[PDB]
Amino acid sequence: SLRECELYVQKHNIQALLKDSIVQLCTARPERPMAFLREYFEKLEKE
Amino acid sequence: SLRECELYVQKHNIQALLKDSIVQLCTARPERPMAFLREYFEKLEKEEAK
Amino acid sequence: TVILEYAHRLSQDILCDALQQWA
Repeated sequence: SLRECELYVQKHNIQALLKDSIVQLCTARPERPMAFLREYFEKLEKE
Repeated sequence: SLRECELYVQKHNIQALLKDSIVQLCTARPERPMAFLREYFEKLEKEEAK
Repeated sequence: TVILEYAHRLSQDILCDALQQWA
């Protein structure tokens, strides 16, 4: 459901979460972006 | 440089990657989206290596 | 298709956001 989706994104601040991961991604420009993002959400998910 | 970033994002198709992430988030609506994203990117890494 | 179009537009918006924040 579309409205279910927008509400989820709003409530969990998904736009902010992903924008900050991209900011970190453009700082590092890693050889393996999916490994980098995995470790980033791992870090976030420990802080 | 915004330009170094823009080129990196284009070559790795990062817009498609974020788009797919959002679809998965909207399908799953996980209790812990950071844990879910970690597991999703790990899954994609494994598939890519397969 | 509604969810796919929403994800596509959000993805574009987040990227613009991020790119005009690293500069």
